[PDB]
Amino acid sequence: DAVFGDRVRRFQEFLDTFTSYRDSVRSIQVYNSNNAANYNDDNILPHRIIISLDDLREFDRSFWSGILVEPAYFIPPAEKALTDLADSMDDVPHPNASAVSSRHPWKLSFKGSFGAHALSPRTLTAQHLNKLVSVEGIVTKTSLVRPKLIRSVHYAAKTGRFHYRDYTDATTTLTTRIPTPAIYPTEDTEGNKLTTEYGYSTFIDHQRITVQEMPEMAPAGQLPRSIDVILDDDLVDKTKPGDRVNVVGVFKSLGAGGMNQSNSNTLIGFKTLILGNTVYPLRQMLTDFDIRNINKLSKKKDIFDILSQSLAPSIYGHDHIKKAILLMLMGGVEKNLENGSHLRGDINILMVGDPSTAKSQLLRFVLNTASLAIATTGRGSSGVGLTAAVTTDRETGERRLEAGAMVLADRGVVCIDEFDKMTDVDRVAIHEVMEQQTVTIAKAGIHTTLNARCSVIAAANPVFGQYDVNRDPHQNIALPDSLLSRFDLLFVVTDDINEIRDRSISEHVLRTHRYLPPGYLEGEPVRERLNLSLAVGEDPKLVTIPFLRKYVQYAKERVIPQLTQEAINVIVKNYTDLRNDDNTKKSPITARTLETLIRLATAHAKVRLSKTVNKVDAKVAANLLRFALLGED
Amino acid sequence: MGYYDIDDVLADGTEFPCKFQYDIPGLGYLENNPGRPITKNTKLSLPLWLARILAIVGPVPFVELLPPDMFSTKVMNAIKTDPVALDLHSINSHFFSLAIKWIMLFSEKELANVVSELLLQRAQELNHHASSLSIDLNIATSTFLLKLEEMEKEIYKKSHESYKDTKRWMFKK
Amino acid sequence: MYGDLGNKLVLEAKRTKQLYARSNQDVNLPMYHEDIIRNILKEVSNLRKNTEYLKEQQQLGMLDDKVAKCQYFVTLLCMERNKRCLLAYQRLRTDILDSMAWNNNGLDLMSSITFSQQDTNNLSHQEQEYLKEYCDLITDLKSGDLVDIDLSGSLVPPSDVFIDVRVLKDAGEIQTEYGVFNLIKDSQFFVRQSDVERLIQQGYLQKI
Amino acid sequence: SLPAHLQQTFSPEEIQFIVENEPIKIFPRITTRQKITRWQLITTDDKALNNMVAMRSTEVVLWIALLLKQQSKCSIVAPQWLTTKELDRKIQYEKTHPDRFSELPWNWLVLARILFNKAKDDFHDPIHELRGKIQDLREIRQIKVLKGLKYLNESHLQLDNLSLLEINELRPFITEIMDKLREIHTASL
Amino acid sequence: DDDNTEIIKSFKNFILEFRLDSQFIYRDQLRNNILVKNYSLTVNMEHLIGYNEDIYKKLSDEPSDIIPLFETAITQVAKRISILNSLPTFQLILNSNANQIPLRDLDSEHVSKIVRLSGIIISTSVLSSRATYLSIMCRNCRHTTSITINNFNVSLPRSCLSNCGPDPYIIIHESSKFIDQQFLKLQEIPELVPVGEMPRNLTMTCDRYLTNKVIPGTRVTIVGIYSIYNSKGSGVAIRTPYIKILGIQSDVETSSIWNSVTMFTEEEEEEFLQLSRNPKLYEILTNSIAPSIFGNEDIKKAIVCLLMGGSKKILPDGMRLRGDINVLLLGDPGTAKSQLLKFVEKVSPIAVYTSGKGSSAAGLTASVQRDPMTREFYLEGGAMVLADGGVVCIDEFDKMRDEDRVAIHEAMEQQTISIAKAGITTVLNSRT
Ligand SMILES: Nc1ncnc2c1ncn2[C@@H]1O[C@H](COP(=O)(O)OP(=O)(O)OP(=O)(O)O)[C@@H](O)[C@H]1O
Ligand SMILES: Nc1ncnc2c1ncn2[C@@H]1O[C@H](COP(=O)(O)OP(=O)(O)OP(=O)(O)O)[C@@H](O)[C@H]1O
Ligand SMILES: [Mg+2]
Ligand SMILES: [Mg+2]
Ligand SMILES: [Zn+2]
Repeated sequence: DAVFGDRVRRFQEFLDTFTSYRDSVRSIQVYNSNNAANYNDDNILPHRIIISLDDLREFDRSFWSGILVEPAYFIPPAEKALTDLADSMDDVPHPNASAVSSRHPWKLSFKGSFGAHALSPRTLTAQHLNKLVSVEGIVTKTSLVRPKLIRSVHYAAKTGRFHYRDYTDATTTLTTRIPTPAIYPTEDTEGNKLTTEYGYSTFIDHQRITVQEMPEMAPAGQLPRSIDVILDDDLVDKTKPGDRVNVVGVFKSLGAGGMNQSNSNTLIGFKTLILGNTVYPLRQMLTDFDIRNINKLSKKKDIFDILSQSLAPSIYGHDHIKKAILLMLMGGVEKNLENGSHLRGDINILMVGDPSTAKSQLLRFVLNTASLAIATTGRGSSGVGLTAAVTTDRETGERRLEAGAMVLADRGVVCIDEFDKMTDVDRVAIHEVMEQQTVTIAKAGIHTTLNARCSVIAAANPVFGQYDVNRDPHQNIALPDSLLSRFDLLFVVTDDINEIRDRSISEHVLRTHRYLPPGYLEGEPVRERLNLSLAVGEDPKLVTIPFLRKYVQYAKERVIPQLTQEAINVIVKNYTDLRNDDNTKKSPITARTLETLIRLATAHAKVRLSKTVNKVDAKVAANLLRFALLGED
Repeated sequence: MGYYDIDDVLADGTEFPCKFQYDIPGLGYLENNPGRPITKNTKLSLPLWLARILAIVGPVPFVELLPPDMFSTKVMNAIKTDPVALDLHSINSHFFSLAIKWIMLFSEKELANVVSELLLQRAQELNHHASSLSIDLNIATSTFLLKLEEMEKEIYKKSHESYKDTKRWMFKK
Repeated sequence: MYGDLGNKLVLEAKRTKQLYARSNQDVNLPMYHEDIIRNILKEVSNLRKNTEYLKEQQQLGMLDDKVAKCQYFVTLLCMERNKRCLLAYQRLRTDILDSMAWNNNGLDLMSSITFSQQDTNNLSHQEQEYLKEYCDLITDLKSGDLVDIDLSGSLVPPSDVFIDVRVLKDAGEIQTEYGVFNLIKDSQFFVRQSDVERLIQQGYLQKI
Repeated sequence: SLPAHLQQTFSPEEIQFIVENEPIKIFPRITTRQKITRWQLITTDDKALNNMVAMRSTEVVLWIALLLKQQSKCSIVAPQWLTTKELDRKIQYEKTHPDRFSELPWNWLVLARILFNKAKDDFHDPIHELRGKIQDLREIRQIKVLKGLKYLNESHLQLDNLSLLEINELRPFITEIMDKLREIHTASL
Repeated sequence: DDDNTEIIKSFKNFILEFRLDSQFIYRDQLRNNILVKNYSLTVNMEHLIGYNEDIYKKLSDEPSDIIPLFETAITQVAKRISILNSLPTFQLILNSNANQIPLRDLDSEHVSKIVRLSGIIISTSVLSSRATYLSIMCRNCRHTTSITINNFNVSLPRSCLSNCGPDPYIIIHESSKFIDQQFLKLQEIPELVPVGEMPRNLTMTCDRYLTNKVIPGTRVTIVGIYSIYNSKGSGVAIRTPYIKILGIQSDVETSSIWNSVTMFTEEEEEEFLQLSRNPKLYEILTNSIAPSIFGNEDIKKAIVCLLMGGSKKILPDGMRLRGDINVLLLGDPGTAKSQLLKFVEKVSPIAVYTSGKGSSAAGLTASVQRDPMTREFYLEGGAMVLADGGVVCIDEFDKMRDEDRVAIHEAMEQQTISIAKAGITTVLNSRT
């Protein structure tokens, strides 16, 4: 009534006080308008802006406090004012055939500092209901996208006029209203037959996601907790399972909560939900300074050595394995070939070695430094847990598929630990993914082929406790030959007792164990708790890790080298020399070694930020594979 | 200006960003690079007992002081939004002393209007937690006293001790 | 860099202050830090050598003056910082010593009978000397114009004329003005407060 | 002086000392009138003590009264404000005016505690009722102090009728907060 | 209403007139609780018996009816001693010293009576929402209405107040107030189970300020009301019993999340620092390990070192270094190997004792289960999940099957458990 109009006036004043929002409205409007005029087209921007809570805090403390504390009485007044401003801006007429019926009202999004309203799915209780909150977590489950009716239009014969009926739901609006039965009117007020006219009605896409707490922040002895978020309109399909997200929305109650005709019970409570306003991913955009630095650092001669050594500075030695990991990070170029085939561009590495040889501390580093990485353990995994699982969608009722570890890491890496301890029934599935890079599901009436293009790095142990040099290589490794053929580089690492090596490595380890984080006193235990302050503002030389991430991203997305003849000449001579020799290698040499040389050469070419494969790339690939197969170093 | 104050001595040893405005040889142990001389337009973090003086002597001084990370716009916005809930200990253990120091070197009226309000709003919670003497017959206190600056702990201890002595004398039988 | 070690010394001082602040009863100073202090002494000596070297290298005229001024200022500032840290540590330890010296009714402290609060070897030799002259100063204060008032007496106001006391340690008969007290252990006395202030202060009596 | 803080704040015992350095009225149970050994005090006038007659009203300093009541030679009369009627009047005045402090003597808490401890028999009203009324007054005064603490600044404050013990228990917080605010303001000039 | 007013008056006089020596303890506790935003009050029953026996007798025979009256008396006193009003209804927490009743001695004789019992927490549920103030509107005449509910066991009116339908009323969810509800599961003490019987379990409900206070495996003491609720089992007129918690005492100081903050008053901190300064503290701690075992000094020193544990470091490159100690005892029979394992279980604040023969990889690391109702898959903890931040003692370690023993390799060093089963792919923390 009066309060609604007063708040509309307040927000209207706020809008012309700061001119940025008015300019963004015009930019979106002109973009959408002149896009439709391009008949010879080469797509549509949604009606949603992002305002900062901070600026509103200086403008009007009362309105900011109302939005943060009582959103359900201050957001709808703001949306009407934004719609009015947007309607005022659009001077050009749009006599469209059916856009007159559906207005697509403008909505709002928020950013800035939330103070005490930044929480997690665990610290959210009944004290935060009907409040604007932001929750950080990991997406686990998503529902199928369905259309929902918002307004129905009917045509009346013998009169020629139209009649519309509006529908509302608890999840649709922020205010509780009288419910609607969602049944189309059939009789006019005068009794004339009504015909439903699809194409003038309004439907909106609806989705439900589940956000779980980060497992690293959970208390001792407790399992992580999860919450449900509802997305609508233009927020649909902006998240996938496994993603790390931050969702800003209104925490809301729903239902009757067992205080009704049903029997009295202590086990019945209310249901809680979040109507998300905004979603933020917790792709690093690069400026011209960063790109210029990358191009300047590319021209240095010893760039490969620096890049490889920058990996895991807390590991002493293992230079060649660290080079192989870097070559994994910058994968090869995939070739699509006739007969529906593709040559894989991924590099797969296996490490077999003695106990306590820093095999498992490199997989953990790859988990952190890479863009996408999935961790797996041999004994705690199953075949149905790696490829896909048949489940049900509670909200709609169909039967669907849920992704597994391999398919969730498409265009990523999978790090498997204790690979030899995996059961045989489990080990067949990974075989297919390593060969075809596709999963075939033919269960419960769901016949589908799923794409899985991932790089595999694995660590295992020999049959006995330690590697034996007096026995043949195949006796030492329990893995079958078919599985072993699918790895590009097999590294056998051994711990040998030598006084100088021990003196150096012990010094390095003792130096590492004496590190104090900044801002901590001696003897002060590390407080890895953050004190519930999740965030302050809601949205020889070595190189730093973020710079390496930028370098890897830029190389993967900007250069695609092509093979040359003079590199092929080196590759063929290396292959012919390696094949025809009496040296006893730890792995047999076959016709698939040539493809490994090609892939390593392509990766080294990408490292140099060049569009051609040179002779030096072939030499580096040859040296790496000679070290891997022979140990001639 | 307390020569013998321990806390002032500690707070005066913090590291601030700065940039060399000249080119000079002979240095380098500032960068932990002994033989290498320092170049022009080099950004290093120097302690406050050195950067304060190096920015005065030259005219243009030898070194320029760069805006600190603890006085960014994010920290000011967080202070303004919710003063009590903010964890000043994580930002810096000596926030207030460095705040008055920064106001003194560079006259900033905006910072003097924000720090005063922050202190005034946190004093109420400090008094509330200091006045709560337990009776023999909470999580809030433990949570709050872990967010206190080095200066505020002294005030908390003084107020708590005074309250306990007053209560002890009142109920001595 | 140069002064980074001295900061550690200052940190140690802070810890001692806490023991001084959170002290229901009198405490003892921890061990001296002669090794850290000697390290600052060595580094300030090296700074003096560097300043000398800069002096000659400038006065032969191979280097620009503006260049030499910067390292001169740096060395001077580092020496000043080291002096500040050492002086702050010394003054805190001196203040605690003065407090203890006052809180033992004057007397010669370690030479005579002490209340066993402090071990001999914690203090430095110069601190041991300083304590001796400070105690002598207290002594010849107490014999000044304020003879009647006991400047080393109790600092809690008198509000109870007659008190009950209990003996902690056994002793013999002690004469007091106009009478005698027999200090049989595990016995209780009802007597005026003024007579037993000395004996309570020295640990031969309990309660008040 | 130096030990156990005491640098810039008084201990409760010293406040009690200051309170006991104040006069009070008594009814002597002995007659020491001169005939028709003497007190000869150096810090208090001894004229009343020298000229004493039984069953008559005189006034002396408080600590002498406590020393006499330790024996059976005195009976201290509590002040007129230590009554249920006069306490209920002050409670009502306290309720009606929520922005000023009631006019109570600057030693009401200390005097009440001392008199309840020592001279329990001399009161006319039941002592439990008075003890409850004192707590009732103290709680409301605490509420007003808590509300008034919000108006802290760098210039000056006015606490017109606050008691001695209430001032003492609040001095270290108030002084230090205003000192820090004053330094922050001065720095920006 | 002519008795409830007098009951509330009696409670308010108890709160305002109880005194021991020279201090109103229950009047001071309220003011101290209000300052730190604790809206509750703890009352000892012995004081209530001493003050007046009729008041205690009224409570002892009708708890669900009398307790809310004390609840509103507390918040009436609070608004008088705090304000000259966003104060919700306070909570009453009770302490008792009566005899403890075993779980298996609870029967139909103890219905609607306050009891005291002890057991072991095995599971804690998630928090749920319960309404206290409900805003209500009618579907036809559309007028505002309100309802107030107390959680001591209501429905919307089956009528209309001012044709409207039978029971037309909807809840306006905004402007409604809710509180926190939690469900816990108990079990008997292992030594009190009768002969040849398996241990039995029971259900408890806690509210508001008693949620997130216990963790599974803890030994606790519970004061509450034994009640029944009709629900749902082919028996006629049968009901299911449960307990509504009123007071909790826990041995472990740790809360649900283990705040990693001090829960020690200065009187105990002084004792601990005095203990730490003992020149022969090492010998004192060593002699305290199993005083009934002769010799074996080095093993006891190793046990002390394991109990204290080392330091944990995190490095800039993301590396994590273990800070826990593992100990193996391979020896001859009769050498008291198994009498030290059970002592370490007792002394450690958090500890689990298991046998290698009766074990499995799922039981040790984690399991995956299907909910009968929701029909989805969820993760359930195991021996190494319960014993987080503590010690696990595995006896008969040589008799373990080779498949089950290998599942501990990652947890021993990397201190994580990776599960990639049935559409669930997570990594759980385990520092044991
Ligand atoms: N070269 C090294 N540099 C630094 N630390 C090392 C090195 N080799 C081993 N370590 C240390 O050894 C410990 C165990 O290493 P890690 O867990 O990676 O071994 P692993 O090869 O996975 O062993 P396992 O065969 O038992 O599974 C860690 O603390 C790690 O830091
Ligand atoms: N040193 C000892 N001091 C006291 N009692 C002892 C000692 N050694 C053995 N015992 C006693 O021997 C009995 C059996 O010991 P226990 O059960 O610990 O054997 P164990 O070492 O686990 O044997 P096993 O290898 O056969 O499993 C117990 O009653 C225990 O008290
Ligand atoms: Mg490993
Ligand atoms: Mg055994
Ligand atoms: Zn109606």
